[PDB]
Amino acid sequence: PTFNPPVPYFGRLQGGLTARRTIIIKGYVPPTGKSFAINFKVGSSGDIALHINPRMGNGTVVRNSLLNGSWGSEEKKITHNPFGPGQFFDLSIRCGLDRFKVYANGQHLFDFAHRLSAFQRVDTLEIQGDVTLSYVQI
Ligand SMILES: C[C@@H]1O[C@@H](O[C@H]2[C@H](O[C@H]3[C@H](O)[C@@H](O)[C@H](O)O[C@@H]3CO)O[C@H](CO)[C@H](O)[C@@H]2O)[C@@H](O)[C@H](O)[C@@H]1O
Repeated sequence: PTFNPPVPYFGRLQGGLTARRTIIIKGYVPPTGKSFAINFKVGSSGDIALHINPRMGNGTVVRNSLLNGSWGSEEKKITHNPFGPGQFFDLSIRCGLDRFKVYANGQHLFDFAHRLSAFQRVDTLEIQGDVTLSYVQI
């Protein structure tokens, strides 16, 4: 569903991830959550073009790709962490030609350069772990 979709969320991307296709994810970080993952995948149990993994313990926002069975180099730098315990957030993920552009609460969060060059093969949004979703638009 689009409203209050329960976790784990699996949503098919109609014609694959178009360049300029934006995904909106509104949710809530439970006060006793450890971590949640937003995964843009090549199907079920295939490559993850972008893995976004807020971790409540260290307050990190890890980005990586799982490609050909293996994790790449993590990217961690941010200017703000909107995923604090008990906080609501509004995410905007826009698939660019050369990078994802992610905003949280209207504010730039990070860019993630494409490691999977052919992003259009991304056909599955996956959201997992310790998160409550109010709204997901794909
Ligand atoms: C030990 C391992 O940790 C998790 O899995 C994820 C992985 O953890 C990294 C960790 O962030 C890093 O400090 C260390 O050097 O390597 C670990 C293994 O790759 O990070 C990726 C993204 O890079 C994903 O978040 C993985 O889920 C964890 O849940 C495993 O069960 C395991 O305990």
